[PDB]
Amino acid sequence: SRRSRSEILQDVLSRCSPLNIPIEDDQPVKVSFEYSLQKIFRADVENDEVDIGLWTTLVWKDRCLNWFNEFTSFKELTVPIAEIWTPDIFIFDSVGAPEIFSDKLARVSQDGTVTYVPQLKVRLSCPLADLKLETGVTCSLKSGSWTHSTQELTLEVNAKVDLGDYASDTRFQLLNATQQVNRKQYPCCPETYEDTTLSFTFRKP
Amino acid sequence: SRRSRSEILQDVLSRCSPLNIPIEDDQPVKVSFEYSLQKIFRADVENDEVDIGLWTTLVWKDRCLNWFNEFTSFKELTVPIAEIWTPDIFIFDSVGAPEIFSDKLARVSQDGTVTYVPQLKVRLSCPLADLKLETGVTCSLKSGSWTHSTQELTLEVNAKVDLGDYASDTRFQLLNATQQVNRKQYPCCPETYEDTTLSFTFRKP
Amino acid sequence: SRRSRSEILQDVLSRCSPLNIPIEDDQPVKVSFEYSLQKIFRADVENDEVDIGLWTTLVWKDRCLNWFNEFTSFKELTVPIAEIWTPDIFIFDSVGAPEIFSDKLARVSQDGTVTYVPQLKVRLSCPLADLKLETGVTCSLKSGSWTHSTQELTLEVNAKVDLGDYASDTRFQLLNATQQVNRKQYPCCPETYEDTTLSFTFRKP
Amino acid sequence: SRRSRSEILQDVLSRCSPLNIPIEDDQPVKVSFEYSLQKIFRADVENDEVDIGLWTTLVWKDRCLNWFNEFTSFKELTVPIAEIWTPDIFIFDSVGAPEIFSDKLARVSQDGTVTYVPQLKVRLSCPLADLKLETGVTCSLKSGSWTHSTQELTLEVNAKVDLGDYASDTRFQLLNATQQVNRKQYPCCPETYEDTTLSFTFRKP
Amino acid sequence: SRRSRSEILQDVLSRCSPLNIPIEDDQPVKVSFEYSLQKIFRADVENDEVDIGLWTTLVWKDRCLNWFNEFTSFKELTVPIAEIWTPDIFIFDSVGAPEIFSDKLARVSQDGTVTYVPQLKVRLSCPLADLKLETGVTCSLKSGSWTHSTQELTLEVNAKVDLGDYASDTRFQLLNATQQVNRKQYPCCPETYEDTTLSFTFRKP
Amino acid sequence: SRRSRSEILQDVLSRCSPLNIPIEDDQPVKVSFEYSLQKIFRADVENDEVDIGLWTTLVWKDRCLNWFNEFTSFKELTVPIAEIWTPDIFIFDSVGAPEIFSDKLARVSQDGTVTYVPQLKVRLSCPLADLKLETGVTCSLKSGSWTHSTQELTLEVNAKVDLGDYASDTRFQLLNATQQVNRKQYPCCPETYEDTTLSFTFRKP
Amino acid sequence: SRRSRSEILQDVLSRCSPLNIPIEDDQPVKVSFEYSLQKIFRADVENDEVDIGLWTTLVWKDRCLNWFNEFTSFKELTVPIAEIWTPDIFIFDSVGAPEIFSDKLARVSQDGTVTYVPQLKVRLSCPLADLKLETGVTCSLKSGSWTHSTQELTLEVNAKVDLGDYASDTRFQLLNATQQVNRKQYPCCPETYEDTTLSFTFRKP
Amino acid sequence: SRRSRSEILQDVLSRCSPLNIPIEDDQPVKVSFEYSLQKIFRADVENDEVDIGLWTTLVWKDRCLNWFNEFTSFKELTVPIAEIWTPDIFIFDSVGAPEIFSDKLARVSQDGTVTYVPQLKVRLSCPLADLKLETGVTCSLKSGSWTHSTQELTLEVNAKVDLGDYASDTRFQLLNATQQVNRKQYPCCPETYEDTTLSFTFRKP
Amino acid sequence: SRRSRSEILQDVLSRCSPLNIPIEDDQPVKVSFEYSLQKIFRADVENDEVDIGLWTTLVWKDRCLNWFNEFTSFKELTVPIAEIWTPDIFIFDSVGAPEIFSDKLARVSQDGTVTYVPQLKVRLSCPLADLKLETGVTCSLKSGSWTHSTQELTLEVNAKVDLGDYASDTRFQLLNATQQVNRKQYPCCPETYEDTTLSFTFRKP
Repeated sequence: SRRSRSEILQDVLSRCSPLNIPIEDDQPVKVSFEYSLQKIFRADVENDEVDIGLWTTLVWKDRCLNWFNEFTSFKELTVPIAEIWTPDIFIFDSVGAPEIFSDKLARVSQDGTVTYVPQLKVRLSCPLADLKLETGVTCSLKSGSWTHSTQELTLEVNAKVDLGDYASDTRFQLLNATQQVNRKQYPCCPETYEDTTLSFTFRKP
Repeated sequence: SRRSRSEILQDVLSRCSPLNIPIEDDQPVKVSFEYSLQKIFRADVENDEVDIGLWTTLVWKDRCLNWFNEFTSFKELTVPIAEIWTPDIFIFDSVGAPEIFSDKLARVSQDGTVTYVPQLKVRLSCPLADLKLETGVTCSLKSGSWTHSTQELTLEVNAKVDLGDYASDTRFQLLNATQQVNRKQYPCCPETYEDTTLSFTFRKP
Repeated sequence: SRRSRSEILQDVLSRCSPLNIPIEDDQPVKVSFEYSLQKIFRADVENDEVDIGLWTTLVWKDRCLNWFNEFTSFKELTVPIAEIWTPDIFIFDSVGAPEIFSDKLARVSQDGTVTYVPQLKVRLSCPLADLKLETGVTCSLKSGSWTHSTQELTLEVNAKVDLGDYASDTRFQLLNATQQVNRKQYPCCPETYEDTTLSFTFRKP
Repeated sequence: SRRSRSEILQDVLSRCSPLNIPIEDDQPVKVSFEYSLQKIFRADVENDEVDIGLWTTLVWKDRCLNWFNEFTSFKELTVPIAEIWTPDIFIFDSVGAPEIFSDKLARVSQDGTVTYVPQLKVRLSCPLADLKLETGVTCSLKSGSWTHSTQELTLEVNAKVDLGDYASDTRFQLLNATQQVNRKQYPCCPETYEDTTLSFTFRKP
Repeated sequence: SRRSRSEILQDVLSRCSPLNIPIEDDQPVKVSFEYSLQKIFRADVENDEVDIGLWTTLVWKDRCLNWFNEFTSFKELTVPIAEIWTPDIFIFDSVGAPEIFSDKLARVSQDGTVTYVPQLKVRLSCPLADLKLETGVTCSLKSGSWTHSTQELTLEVNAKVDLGDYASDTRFQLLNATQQVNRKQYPCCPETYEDTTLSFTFRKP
Repeated sequence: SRRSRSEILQDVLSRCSPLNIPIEDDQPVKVSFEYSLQKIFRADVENDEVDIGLWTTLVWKDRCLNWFNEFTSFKELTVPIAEIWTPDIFIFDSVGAPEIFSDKLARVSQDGTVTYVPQLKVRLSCPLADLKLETGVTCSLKSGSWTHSTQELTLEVNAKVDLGDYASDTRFQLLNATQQVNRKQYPCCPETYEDTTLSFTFRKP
Repeated sequence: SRRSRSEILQDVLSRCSPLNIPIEDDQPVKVSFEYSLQKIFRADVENDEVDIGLWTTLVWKDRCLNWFNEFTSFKELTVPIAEIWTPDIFIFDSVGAPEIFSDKLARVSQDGTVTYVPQLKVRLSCPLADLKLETGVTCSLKSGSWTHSTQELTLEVNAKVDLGDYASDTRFQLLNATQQVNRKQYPCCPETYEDTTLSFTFRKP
Repeated sequence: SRRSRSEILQDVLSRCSPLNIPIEDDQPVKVSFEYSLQKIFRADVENDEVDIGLWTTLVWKDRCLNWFNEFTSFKELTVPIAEIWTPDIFIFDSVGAPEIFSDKLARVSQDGTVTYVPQLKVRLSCPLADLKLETGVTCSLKSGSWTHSTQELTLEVNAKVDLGDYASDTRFQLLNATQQVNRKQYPCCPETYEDTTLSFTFRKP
Repeated sequence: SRRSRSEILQDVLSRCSPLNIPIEDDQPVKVSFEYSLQKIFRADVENDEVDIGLWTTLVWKDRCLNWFNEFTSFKELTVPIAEIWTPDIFIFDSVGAPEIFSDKLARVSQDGTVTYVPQLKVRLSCPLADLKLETGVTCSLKSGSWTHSTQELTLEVNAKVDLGDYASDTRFQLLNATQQVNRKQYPCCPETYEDTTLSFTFRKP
């Protein structure tokens, strides 16, 4: 490949951090979260579980060190997700372990910015009843860091929900996809925790 | 979780749209709106404000792109509302900022259909006077996109109002709950704007 | 602090995941839920709202990667909830946004297990009437993932309700606290959704 | 949606300005201000605070650039207020932070003209005493840019006050609603500052 | 707007400083503080809290760089407070978070001088008892930088207290408003800290 | 300001740590905790909640790096709390989110020592009954890290409770204020957790 | 005046540049030029000189440094033209030194933008002959930097010529006022020089 | 002269300000403007220019510092205008540079008040036609700060126009002299600018 | 602008010479002189003065020092004439002070070469008589250094006179324009002085 690029990955991977938040100063890490709802694959009336094929856009900035002076070189490199720390974002009410559709690869930038987009199929609790009716049905699932409080991780969203990718001839039509950010509390801890509640309204076409 | 599901969310979220209406061709976005009136919590005679505990069923279709070929996989995924674009539906005469009862989660389907159902407590202007009388009292609140004209967003309703969920031993009995769709105009703009007027007639039991 | 511990947090936080369910294979995520009812602070007859001071025990397993070979080192670390994904569990009928009593901190374990316990005050709909009578009164609130169907998130409970912590001289005596798990359906979606219904029977002592 | 409309928003939002006044040449920005007094919700004798439910009509022209040649296309688009710069108009004597009734959406026009109308509940200082008397009571609140002097922002009004929307069975009858524009000075600065004083005379019906 | 003015804000905002005290040489920053007591809105006997509607005049000089040669141009510009560093002045004994009445706008001058005047409602501890008596009652609250010692921030006052703005028909008459500057010490630190003690003597008229 | 001081803050803030515990070697972080009970503002018999106005003295040592050789220069600087990591100390049984009376500023020292003192109003569960009696009433609240075990964070106290600052004419007289340190365990975790239990005995004077 | 504004001017004037182009990077300075033809005062047949009363709109951006953090403050300040660098724009064929009608004041903006508009009377060479005829007469004068080549200074125009201000009962009627931008060369130098040629066609009414 | 007076001028001139607006707090500077029309010297029919011999009364307050304790001493001193800052008031449509009839001396007072009255001959655009008719002719010229917006400088007038000084046997009789204050806007800037329009109606006697 | 260019001007202006002839060795300075006769504006029979609109091409080489090693950078910069020394060339028989039509800007080159071209209107003694006759009339004016002798300044000319620029419809036709160089002596000094005699033969067309 390119030798210049080669040095970059090795320096960051070999020299530049183990799993530890590199930021010493006054910063929580914000992670932008967006959902591209690909398809609502299936509904289970007996189980009251619904399946979503989604990919999640995750963006964050990590502190990286510039060592060897940056010359005009390879600006973004791609690396396996395993190589770097990723956020704990989880669906609060998944019925089953989510499965991963896509390769675990993340693009990293010199500024330290990282973009990771997994594709996933998730089963979440939701009653399908009245899917056939014109009114349709509503489901909600909340995503957010399991462990991190708002102080440690701040979640942000650019927009409501990305319908564009949605499969044209999906079994179910999308009434409205929303991603509203909310902060709430748990009995364990005094700290506020932030999650993104994805509320999807859909019916069978 | 399931890896297959995993790829779905990431692909839609990471790759498939930022806040932008993905539909280039001749389509306004229609959002179906339905109200499930849970309870009329309180009435304030001095203030002339009334409190409703409602959840709002919102359905819309977003355009999503199919990338990796859809195999039989997770059909619906759930995601936080923050992740995706949600409609601006607002109560025209809320006295106070509405508060959110439920997690902000929305189910998305492959066809692009999204179902989001928030639970909310809203304070709206309404005179309680003569609540005790047999005649009861009537209140109306209109919901509809603040910014969007009928051309951008079209609102639709399947039915009048969902009483079934209504709390059995609520302080106030429900004479009739109606959701009539109407379009009206404002001095700012020549365009028609559509709203759903929820007219609730109730009295104390 | 300890350097060994230091590397652990950074590696997991910096390198090891953004909000995305890390589990590709055949697993929904199960989240164990337990309630420790601390106190029934207040009852509002006009409003028909009741206040509970609770802490919620939430447990889940996330997939983490072992990188640097685990030596005998710091087994659990604590981190802000913001740092990691947390489940969307919400009270279905809260009158108001729940407030958080405790710091948002969660202990994480090497196996990937996470324990997060928020302390919360919640206002929920419930008629107080006949609190004084010997029979007392019953209230129920359901907690469960907003968005996630049973397929995505499975909820489990070890036991009925934890009375032990209950304040000795609380205004209201506890007849019986129960947490029964149930799955139900919604018109939005064909999938089953699981929630834990907390049914509390209490009267004034 | 419509692709033609799609390009418009993105071009203006993505390419066409960050928060900076785009007008280089000899122009202050004039903002027309009008008040539609919806209701006088409440009066507090002990506090001497009065509550108004109002919506504020705000109009201004921003300089936008035409890039891709304008064909007959979508003339106005709607967008969230967050997307574009809005004026600092504030009530000089609000007792509390004003709350927002409506969605923050603003219609923008090709000429650059923008119309934004928030709905608000505001608490302002005003003695309610003698509200019952025939004479009634008078209150005044001034709205105007906090920071901007007359040189930077010029405020204009079309008419006195919009009573038409006023709720028919409001607790308080409207004797007269006036919006007189005035310019005044502050000790901080030599520049004239312009505000619109809303003087409302009302009594209980 | 004016292009000349346009360049000014951008140069100062875009090029000329992030939050950092720009002064390298032998200068502490002095901030002049003055209080314009608008009204004593309310007194709470049970709580022993009193409410003041005040605006605070704050003046300071920041070091700015002249770049493009200053021609006769826009001398003061106005900008949101968020854009520039503001002092930490806080009320030592506020019962609650102070709320902001006015827009956060500050006028800046070429010499670097900045004038920021927030309007605020503050709740502070103070016993109301004997408000009715002729003697009246006295309350004191101290304002001053929380973190900054006298070495970092020096506080100055032009005069005692500004009564002129005081509302004519306020519930409470003003016996005397004083702002005396004082320096005192805390156990944490050897450094002197300076605060302005506002002592207000008032009674009901 | 002083250029010498200027370099100090920037070097520590810009270069010297993101949120990560800087101590690699064998050290837990000890945080000294002290309470200065300012006032017992209110008691609520129906709610069984009591309000305390307190400031909390928090001291800890962080590892900082000396870079540019320390000359006789500015020994302590003050900075906003947001800039640096602060401990998670929380009241275990707060009824509501605590509010912050004072500016969030912390003094830092060259040795790495930091002193942060927030002023707070807290509502905690406590029965007021028999406040009037000579015996008075007792309340206890425990403060301590939510997430951190004794291994991660060790809490220490210099003395029992600081009465000196206590308001002379407070509604309630202070029988005795105590801060006893204790370590206890939770079902979640095998580790000991340390908290400071503030036991306050007070009655109405 | 306002202290905040005060600091601004001093910082820019005292600290922020002497006559030197502050822009180090790849930018020529563009200066927008527009003419507002106020009046054609006189024509001299023997001399073949014509007098124009004009004001010239000049806009440019200078690089300014932000030092003291910009808070919401005075956005534009005005200053004498002498204080800052102004462009060398000159009329190529003036018969006499132009005289200045207005005060030399220029508004400057935070972005660095400056707007300077001098009012001037200029005598330029032009034959008046046939002013009485229906055809009228044409004159042209070119304005442009004397010294600066196109590389150093780029001149731009928004529109043709501003007639609106033109005096209603001027001795001479305006057939057409044009400002066409052109670049041309001189024998001294290989570089292109840009000028705005004002071509005015007028006749006696 | 008087030594006491001597110290005064030196202290103010040597110690007490360079060109900078000394007022930090909330004050624009107001400058009162009055015109004493001495004579209409000449009219030029071909040129359409008219000559006025006027003196302008200008009053403003500057902030001065009292240093050496003021004893009963010299209350006003006179000094050359060059010594102190003077306002930029200019005639908007002067044909030529105004010439100065009188010495540039201004009286200053201890309160900081300054009175400066220049005598001037000004040539302004105005058609003389029909001067002989009974109707006479009207001319208008506007005076006002060139650079300063209404926010920076506020202009005020005591009365319409001072005829008393008018030369008895002037070539032209004065029908009416008026000075109306007006504020207007320019395309450069959003801010309002204030000017005094002197409208003089005169005819030949 | 360009930083590279920026350094150039500052180095030459700030570091590289005050008014002093930089050339130590055996060189007089030669200045090339050329005339571009733009127009013969007017003739005055009574006065015997004639007006020429001319621009003068002046070229000279100054010794400049190269400091920072010249990289490929900005080759010529433009600067105000005031910044650098210019030759004393004067018209020997001007009736009045010449006026300057153009901006005083001069282009400088790295070799040290400078090109300055002023535009000027000059009144010189010359009898107009017989301008109407076919023979026409002749006038001569000599330009040359006032103080400098041939030893100090040597004047050179490339050609006779530049007619090309001459205005097409000038009042007077140009028979022949000549610039002959000559050296002559004065009684003051033994040294030869060199001047360029411009002999213009013109008649009315």
